[PDB]
Amino acid sequence: FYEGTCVYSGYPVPRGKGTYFVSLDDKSSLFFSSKYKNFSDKKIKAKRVKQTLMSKQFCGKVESV
Amino acid sequence: SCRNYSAPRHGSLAYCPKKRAKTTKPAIKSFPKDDASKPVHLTGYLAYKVGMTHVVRLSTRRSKTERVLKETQKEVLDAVTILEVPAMRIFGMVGYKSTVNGLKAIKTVYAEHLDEQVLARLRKRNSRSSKLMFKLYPQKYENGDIKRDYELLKRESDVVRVLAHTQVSKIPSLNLKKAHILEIQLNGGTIEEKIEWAIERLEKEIPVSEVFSQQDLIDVIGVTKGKGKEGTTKRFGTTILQHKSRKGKRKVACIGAWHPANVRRTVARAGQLGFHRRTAQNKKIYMMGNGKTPFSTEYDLTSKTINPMGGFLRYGNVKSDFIMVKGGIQGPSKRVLALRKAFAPSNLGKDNEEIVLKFVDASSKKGYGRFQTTEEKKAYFGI
Amino acid sequence: PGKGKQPLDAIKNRYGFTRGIQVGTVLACADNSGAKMLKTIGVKGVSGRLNRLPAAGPGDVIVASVVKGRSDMRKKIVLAVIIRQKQMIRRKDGVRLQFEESAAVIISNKGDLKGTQISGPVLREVCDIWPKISSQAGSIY
RNA sequence: UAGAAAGCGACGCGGCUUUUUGAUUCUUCGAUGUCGGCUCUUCCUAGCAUGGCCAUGCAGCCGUGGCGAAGUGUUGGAUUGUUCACCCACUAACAGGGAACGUGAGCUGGGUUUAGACCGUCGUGAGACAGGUUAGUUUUAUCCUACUGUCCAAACAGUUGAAGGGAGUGUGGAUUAGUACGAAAGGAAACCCACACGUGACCUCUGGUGCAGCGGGUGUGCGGAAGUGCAACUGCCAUGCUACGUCUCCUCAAGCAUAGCUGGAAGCCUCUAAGCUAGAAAUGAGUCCUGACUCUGGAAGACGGCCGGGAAGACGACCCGUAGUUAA
RNA sequence: CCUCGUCAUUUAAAUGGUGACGCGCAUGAAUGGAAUGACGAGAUUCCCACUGUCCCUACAUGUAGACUAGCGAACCCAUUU
RNA sequence: GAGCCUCUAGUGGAUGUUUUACACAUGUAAGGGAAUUCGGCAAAAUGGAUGCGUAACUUCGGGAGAAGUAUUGGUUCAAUUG
RNA sequence: CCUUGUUGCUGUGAAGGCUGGCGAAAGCCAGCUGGAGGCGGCAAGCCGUAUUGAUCUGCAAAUCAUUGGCGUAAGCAGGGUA
Repeated sequence: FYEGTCVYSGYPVPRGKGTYFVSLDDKSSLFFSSKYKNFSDKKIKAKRVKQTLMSKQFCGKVESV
Repeated sequence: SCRNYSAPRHGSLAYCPKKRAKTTKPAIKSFPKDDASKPVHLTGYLAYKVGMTHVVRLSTRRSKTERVLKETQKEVLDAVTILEVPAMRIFGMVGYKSTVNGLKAIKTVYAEHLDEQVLARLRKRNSRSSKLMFKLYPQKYENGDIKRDYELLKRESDVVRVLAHTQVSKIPSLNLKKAHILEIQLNGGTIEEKIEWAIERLEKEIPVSEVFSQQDLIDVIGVTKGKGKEGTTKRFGTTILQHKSRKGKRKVACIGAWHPANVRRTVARAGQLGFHRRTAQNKKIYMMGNGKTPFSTEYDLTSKTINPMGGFLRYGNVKSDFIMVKGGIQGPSKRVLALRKAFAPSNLGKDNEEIVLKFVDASSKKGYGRFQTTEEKKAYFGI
Repeated sequence: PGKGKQPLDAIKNRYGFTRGIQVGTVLACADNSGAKMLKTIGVKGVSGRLNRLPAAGPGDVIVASVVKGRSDMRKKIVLAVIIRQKQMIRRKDGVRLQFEESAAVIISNKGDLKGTQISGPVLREVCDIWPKISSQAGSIY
C-alpha cells in the first residue's frame, strides 16, 4: 500500500507518512518530507538535486517513459 | 484571604509519596475471584517489551440511533506494541491458608530435576560458586517425604499457586543468565483437582496459548522509565514564574501560610521522577503469532514476518511467540512485564468490538523507512 | 445554549483537530458578502480555564468584528464558520493536510449563509456537518 | 383576580456573626519589613451550577419558595496602582468568605511615606497642605526544626497485608417526537455516539531541537592544489528527549432528606412508639499507589570489594557480565 | 473640590488620549500672558513593521554547582527544641 | 592608528571525574502575534554604498538620510571615469 | 592667574569668485570653484541613561558586562601660584 507519489522528488510515499499541501489556486499536492517542500518554496529546480528520481530520469541514469 | 480566582490542583495525590520502585520485576499482587463452576486454569504470565509499530484496521462502529441506511465501513490507523512470550516451565507449588491476618504459606514443594537457569537465580554472583544448591533434596522422593507433603497441602489449604520460570537463554539480546521466577494462581474446581492438575505438569512447558487468545482484554503490570531527580515544573506540572524574577523561575513561589507553622505534604517539591510501578487495565489483544512464521491479511497478499527491516533498534529479531496490543506500554525495550486476566469485564463499546486487520507496517525504524522488504529495495536501486 | 446577544440556534458536533485560530487572530473572509477581514473576539462552546486563550479549529463558530469591508458593515459583531486553517490536521485514517491561508464564512443565527459564493478550497469534514457549504465551495479536499 | 399566611408582611419585639467601620490602650519603640498584583496549597457554608426530593397562583416549556448535602467546578478581556466599581465576549454557572487584612532571607515595585524640582491656595517670612505633578539603591541560610526524595536499621529466593493516601467531572448531538400536555402558540422524559477540562503513561506517525555525521560560501594564515586553524555564518540530518502528537478513566454494601408498609397508644385513625421496603455527584469497601510485625524454602560455605558495562543514577543504591553467541 | 463633569471622536468594551464647552473650590499678563519652527538618554496616547512578553513550554552549548586530591574561614550562640 | 586575521618582540596553572536539580552567560522554535505587564521592560526587526522619488509647517537657514522603492558575488570583455 | 601638552576618517555645502543664458533696465536662472559652523555619523578619549542585569562573607568601604550621551570645542589634562 502507498499514499501516492511525491510531486517534487518523484519518490513513492509509504502509507501513513508524508503530507498534502493545498494552495489557494485550488490544487492539492503530495510531498515526501519537509525537505522537498522547502526546496519548492525556495525555487530550487528538482533536476539539479541529483539524488531525486526526477533528476536521475532527466539525465538518463534511469530508464523512463 | 481567599485566593482571587479558582483553579484545579497540580497532579494527583493518589500517587504520593512518589518514591522509586525497589526492584525491576513485578509480582501480580491481586488475582480475579475463583469460581468452582469452571475447569482448572492459570491466570497470568511473564513477557518482554520489544518495541512499537502501526497497523490499519477496518471498522463499522456508529451510534445505534444513527438513521443512515448504508453499512458504512471505514479504515482506522492505530499504534501497537509487540511483546515476546517464550514458554514458561513449571517447577514447584505453594499452598496457603486463610487466617485473621490474611493468607499465609503452609509449604512449598519442588520438582526432582531443576535447570541451571533457575538455580542461577539463587546465587548472587554467577561465576563464583561451588554449585552445591539443591543436591540433597532428591532423597525426599525416596523417603516418601514428598507423599507426606502432598497430603498436608491437600488436607489444609484455601488457595494453591504454581511456581514458573522463564527460559532466558532463548533471548540472547538480554545478556542474562538467571531466569525470572513468578508465582501464578489456579482458578476453577476444588483443591484436590487443582493439586492433581499441578502434579501432572511439574517439569513441563506451558505455551502462552493456554492462557490467552485473540480479542481478549488483559491487564499489564510494569515499572515505568526512569528520569532521575527533577524539579516541580516537570514532576507536578506547575507554571513558570514571571520573566524578570531573581532567584529562579522554575519553582513554586509560596509553599504555605504562617499557620500551621509547618510545610504540608500536599505542596509540590523537587525529587525522584519515574521508575514506579503502574498497572494498565483492559488492554486488547489484536494479534498472537510466531517470530519466524510469515503471515498475510485478506488484502495484503505479501507474506512477511513481524520483524521490520534491520530489526528493532536495540533488540534485533523476534524468534519466539508474540502478542500485539493496542497503544503504549510501561518501560523501555528489554524490561520484564507481568500479564494478568482482566479483573472484571468491561461495558464500554470501544472495548468489546471486533478487529479486522488489513495492513501491518514493517519498514525500518532507523531513519525514514521507505520500503517494506529487501526485494523492494533491490528493485528500486539497480541490480 | 442560546444566551446574550447574537445567540446560535443550530449546535453541531465538534471534531477533535488541533486548534490553530485563537482570540486576537485576524483572518480573511472567503464569501462575497462584502466583508474582507475579520478579527476574532470569542469562540462558541468554550468554558475556559485560568490563563488560557480560547481557541478553534475547522467547523467551529467564532464571534468576530469586521475590520475591513464596505462601510455599512464595519465595526459590527458577526458569526462565522472556519473552513480552512494553516496549522496541520490529522484525519482518523491517518492522512495529514495543510492549507496555504486560513479563512471563514459568515452565517445567520439560524445557520443560513450570508453570501452565495465561496472562494477557494474547503475541508471535506466541514461539508459533512454544514451541508449548505457543499453547494457553493470552490473545491473539496 | 377569591382569600391573613403560593408568594408577601407595615407598626413593634428577640437573637447570632466578626467578613465593615468605630470604641478602648492589655502585649511589642537596644525594630515582629507597611497597599495591590503574580505563584501555590488547604479550610468554612449562610448552596451560584451539577445529583436526590417537598410545596406552588405546578397544563407543557421557563420559573419561585424550602430540605439532606461542601465530592467536582466557578473563565478570557477594555479604562484604572488599586481592593472596589463599570462595560464587552464566552459559559452548566461565571456564589460569598478565612488562614499574622495567608504568602517580600518567594518575586515585583505601579501607589503611599526621606533628601531635587513645578503649579494652585495659605503665611510679612523661614515654610505648610489624607491638594495635583514628575525623578527617586529592595542585603545575608553554610545552624535547629519542618517538608521532598536517598541509604542503613532488615543475608539470599518467593510472598503476606496492619496502617496511611486516593480520581474522574461536565457539556452537546441523535432517538423517543413535532409525541404526551394544551383553544391555539408552543412543547418535555433512559440506553448509544462526539467533544472539552483534569489524571497516568508512551514515541509507531507528525511538529520542534541539532550534541555524533555529511555538505556550502565570506575575510585572513600554512609557496600552489589537496588536507586544514581562527572569526564566526549557513543547508540537511541518525539515536535520544519532548507536545503542537498517540493511548487512558467502574462496581458493590450500608443508608440522608423524603415518599411508603404493617401497627398500638386512643375499639376509629395514623410512616413510629418496636419492627420492615425503596432511596443522593455524599459515606465505607474492592479494582489503583505506599508496605509494620510476620510466614514458607535451600545449603559448609556464603557474601562484599576490585575489573568491565547500562535499560539505572547527584553520591550511595538498582539491573547485569568476567574464558564466553565475551570484548576489540 | 464636587468629579470617573457633559457632548463628539478613537475600541467589541475607554477611571485613558485628542477635539469642543465654561460663574474658573482656588486661570491670567516681565510674581510675565498667548500661538509656532529647529533641537531633547525629559513626561504622555495611537498606528505600521517585528518578535518566547504571553498562550505553553520544549531541546541544545559554555561556566559554576554534585562526587574526589591539596589548602582552609566567618556571622551567630541561656539552650534541653 | 574601527572590528576580524598574520610578521617582529613577548607570554600562562587548586587534580581528577561526562558531570542530577536550581542558577548565570548565550543559541533555536509549529500555529497565533502584545492576548503579557503599571508600562513593549527585555529581545527581535532596520543597517554600508549607488540611483530614482520625497509632505505639513517654518524665524526661509531648515524639516531631510523625511517617508516610499530598486540594485549589489564570481568570470571574460568593451570604454576610460561616466 | 602664569607656563605647557592633546584634532585622525567621513557627510552637508554659508560668504566670496568664474563661465553660459534671459532682460530696456534693475537683477533673475543654470553648471562649476571655494570651504564657514559652541552643525550631523564615527575613532582615540571624556562621561554615566537603561537592564531597577551580575556582585552584595565582593576583584572593589562604589567595581564588571551589554546598552547609551558628547566627541573642530562656554572640550580634556600635567607642573608652578592664589
